Amino acid sequence: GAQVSSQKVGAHESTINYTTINYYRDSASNAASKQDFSQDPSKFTEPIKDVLIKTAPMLN
Amino acid sequence: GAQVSSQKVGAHESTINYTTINYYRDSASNAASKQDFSQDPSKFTEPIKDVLIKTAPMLN
Amino acid sequence: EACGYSDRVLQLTLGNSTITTQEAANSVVAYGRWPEYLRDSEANPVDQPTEPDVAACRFYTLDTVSWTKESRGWWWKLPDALRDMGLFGQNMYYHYLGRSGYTVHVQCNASKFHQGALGVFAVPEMCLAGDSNTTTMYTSYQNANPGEKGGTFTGTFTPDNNQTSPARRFCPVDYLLGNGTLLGNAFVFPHQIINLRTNNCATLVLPYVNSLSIDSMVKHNNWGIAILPLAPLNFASESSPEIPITLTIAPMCCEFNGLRNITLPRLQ
Amino acid sequence: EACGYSDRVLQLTLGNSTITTQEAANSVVAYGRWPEYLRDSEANPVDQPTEPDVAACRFYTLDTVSWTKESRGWWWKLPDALRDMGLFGQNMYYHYLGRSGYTVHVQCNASKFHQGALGVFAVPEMCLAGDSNTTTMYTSYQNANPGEKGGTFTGTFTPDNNQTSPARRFCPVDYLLGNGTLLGNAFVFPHQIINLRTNNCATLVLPYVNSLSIDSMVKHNNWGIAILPLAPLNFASESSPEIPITLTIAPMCCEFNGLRNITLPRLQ
Amino acid sequence: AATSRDALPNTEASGPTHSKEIPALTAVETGATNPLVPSDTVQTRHVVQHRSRSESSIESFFARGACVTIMTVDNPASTTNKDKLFAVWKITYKDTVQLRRKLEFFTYSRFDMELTFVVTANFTETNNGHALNQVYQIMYVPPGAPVPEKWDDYTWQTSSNPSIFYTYGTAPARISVPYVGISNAYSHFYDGFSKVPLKDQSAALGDSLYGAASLNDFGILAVRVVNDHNPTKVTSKIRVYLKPKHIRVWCPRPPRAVAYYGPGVDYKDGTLTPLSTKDLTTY
Amino acid sequence: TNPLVPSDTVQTRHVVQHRSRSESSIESFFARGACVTIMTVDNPASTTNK
Amino acid sequence: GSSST
Amino acid sequence: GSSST
Ligand SMILES: CCCCCCCCCCCCC/C=C\[C@H](O)[C@H](N)CO
Ligand SMILES: *C(=O)CCCCCCCCCCCCC
Ligand SMILES: *C(=O)CCCCCCCCCCCCC
Repeated sequence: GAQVSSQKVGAHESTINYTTINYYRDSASNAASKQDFSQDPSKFTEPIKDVLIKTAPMLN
Repeated sequence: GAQVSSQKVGAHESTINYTTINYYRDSASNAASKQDFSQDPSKFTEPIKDVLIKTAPMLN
Repeated sequence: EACGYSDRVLQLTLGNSTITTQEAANSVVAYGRWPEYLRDSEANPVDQPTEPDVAACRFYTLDTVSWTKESRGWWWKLPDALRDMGLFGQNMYYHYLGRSGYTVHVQCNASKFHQGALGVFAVPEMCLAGDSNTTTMYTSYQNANPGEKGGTFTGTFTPDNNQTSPARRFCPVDYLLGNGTLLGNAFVFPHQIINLRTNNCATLVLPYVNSLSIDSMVKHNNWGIAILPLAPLNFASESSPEIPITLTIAPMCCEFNGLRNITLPRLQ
Repeated sequence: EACGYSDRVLQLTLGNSTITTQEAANSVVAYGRWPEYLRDSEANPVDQPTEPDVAACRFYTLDTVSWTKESRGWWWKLPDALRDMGLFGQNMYYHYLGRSGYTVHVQCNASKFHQGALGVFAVPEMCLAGDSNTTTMYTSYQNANPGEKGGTFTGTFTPDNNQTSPARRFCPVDYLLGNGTLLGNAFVFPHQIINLRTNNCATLVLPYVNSLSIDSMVKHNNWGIAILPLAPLNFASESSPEIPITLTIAPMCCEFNGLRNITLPRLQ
Repeated sequence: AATSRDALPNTEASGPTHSKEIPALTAVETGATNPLVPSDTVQTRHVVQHRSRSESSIESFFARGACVTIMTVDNPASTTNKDKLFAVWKITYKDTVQLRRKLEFFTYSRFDMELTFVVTANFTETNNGHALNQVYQIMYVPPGAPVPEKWDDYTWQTSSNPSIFYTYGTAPARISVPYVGISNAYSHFYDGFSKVPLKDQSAALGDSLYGAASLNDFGILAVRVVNDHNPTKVTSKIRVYLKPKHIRVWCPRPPRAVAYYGPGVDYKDGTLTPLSTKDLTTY
Repeated sequence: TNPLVPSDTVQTRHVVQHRSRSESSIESFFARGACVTIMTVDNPASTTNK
Repeated sequence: GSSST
Repeated sequence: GSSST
């Protein structure tokens, strides 16, 4: 049940990996993976009904 | 001898699993798996000799 | 479009009601989510919902207010502002639970010689600050819920010193967005600006937002509408200009659960 | 059925309401037509109809009346009897037009030692006769429409002799079915009889009936419910027996057109 | 598939322009922010961008234990007139300010909660008596369960409530708790009341606090020294640290700009002037 | 006991139920250490009478 | 080796 | 056994 993931190696001395085994039944007990996703800011930066083309006039 | 089971993941950050190894000869020393079964309440809620059909009269 | 279509010219039709505009600045859909009915996978009350459709999902116009050089700003809460609006309000008070989205259309025209800019903000859970420094969280239900008349912002915090019979109302200071955070940051909430030289209206389409799929509309407001003058009204060289601001709001995809006798709230 | 099912034992469920009965005499569907929504081929107003579904198509219980040896009979009109019933009534008064079918459940239990028989009649266009022999067709809107309390029949015609301030009400004589035709023939209308030794209820499912697809519910009643003692109440050897009669009625497949502000009728 | 530790976009080289394309001109009335990048308004070179937003992911921004309370307990001489102090704390992140302000950048959140307990003790009277090593009991009493009235009453049995028996001088205690809300997310702000005032009912009867939902939202922690009374009095403090693990957040908000004043959004007179003097044309 | 569910007596909508009885299994109901006794002992001076 | 549930 | 990310 071991999970093997790669580290993003910053300062250097192949891929360096690290290992993780969950010891508990409850997922709440797990550490944080930090394997997170990004999204586009559009729902906040461009919430307009008609798609914005930045080279065009915003008002036409 | 490792046992690998899945966690029911509640709050999220695939299947997340966890690992279990029993360290002792006596099953009494084992932790609780919590992998438990449910049953129908009928032996207490419907202990009648003739099967009950809920849309029908209980007395006929 | 070469057939004449424009960002500035829109028509909105809901139920037996239509809004037209010839000076829009496009329109906003809050968080990019259009209103929707509650899905079965997210459903919670099990009884058949009531869904009034055109009887309630139509444009209701609230009482017109007036913008002047001394105006500090206005606020309304939803669904509260619509609690007395035709069959929407009836459906609301007859049911324990209700959920709704909204099309909010703020109207304010002037002339090519007037100037000023209104920030129109839709805020989820718009908790406002109270008038008291003797008791926190003390604003009464009646004062928290003005209905369609709404409330106003002030440039000055003034604590209620009557300890014997406290006012128990909000004291929402404008540069602090009525809630202790700086107004210049209110733009992270879904918004539009009515800048008189550019546009004469704001249109915000609001999804139902909450930490629950459905809730008590009578106990809880989901959205707050806050309108503040970002740039003050001005005209020619008149010292006391005035232009009206009208709010028209339509419920969208509203559904209700838990039907019983009607709620008769203490509102004064 | 060998699994116990009976003609006499029924359960009816509409919206959040259920009726049970253990002493029914089957149930009637007027003219063999179950209620239906208005079909496109028969439609007339073009605006999107409101169809309240469970909010209005549910059982409403009216005020219980009392049957005694001197009772001559009772009457109600539909939709009038339901004009103040929850969201059905609201939907009715907010719209110019409305149509509806009904499940009518008349309730009256007694004991194996009581006797009597109530004729329960559903009459389309139940026009009743007035109290006047000075002016015909003079019963006022207010008197023609009692709401849920209904009206009563009388064994005697008595003309209103006050010419200065006329009563302007109905004078519905029982053996003349309140309308100048013999009661013994009322059985050509959809009916059931509550004969106490046999059954404790009547159930009539009424389709929307009219010479139009939809109409003004506020101006016009489609159905009349007339309940008359065909055989008088009697019990043991008591001179003054009483048993209650309760009406519970549910609108079915109701839809409304022509939404505006609410109607506020002169009812007194 | 874009991850938090991915490099941000490269700058593409761009040259002079003379056209009808007008990226620089926009109209903020629309409610949108102009999505510009340097090559839209100046000449750029090609740059291979290596920087990432890994440390500002919601998880990373919150991946720290913050102190939310300090609980005081003691264990006195048996002869004292005052009762042995045990502590009762209503669980909340609003008794301190730093984690509260961070969570309040958002309206709603979901997370698993990690609680870590740091325990310190000292002597109080200018005595010379000693005390043997203390064991502490941290009992979670959820809404409805009997709250302890005495350091030693029956509730400390904990047959069903979760308790931690912590030994002094050992590693700080730690437990995890799942997302336990009765809603689909935690509400950092609730614009409403827990009661509807009815006309037919008295005002007192229909009244409730603004913005407050369940009176006992999450219950309490009750802490005691399990050791019996000792001739020399020792006082201890239990510091509680909260870390939101596995977190999701919704609906961004402007951060708290004036001092917190209570559990609500209320503010105090005299604290409303955060900004300082600076002249319009002074750098 | 009559095995009824809401759709037996009222009009219902379709709901996809996510709740479980995991925490009320017999194991989970008892999965806690409970105090059953407190034993007292001591270690006195050798000179004590007790 | 390893069981899997 | 082993997952690999
Ligand atoms: C043995 C120690 C066990 C400790 C168990 C603690 C369980 C209670 C968890 C409390 C969760 C608090 C989350 C924060 C606050 C809420 O977000 C807001 N006020 C909105 O609901
Ligand atoms: C998957 O986990 C199979 C490989 C097992 C590797 C050794 C496990 C190390 C010890 C884990 C003990 C169990 C934790 C409760
Ligand atoms: C099955 O168990 C084979 C895999 C062994 C994995 C490593 C075991 C980790 C240490 C267990 C020590 C023994 C416990 C008494």
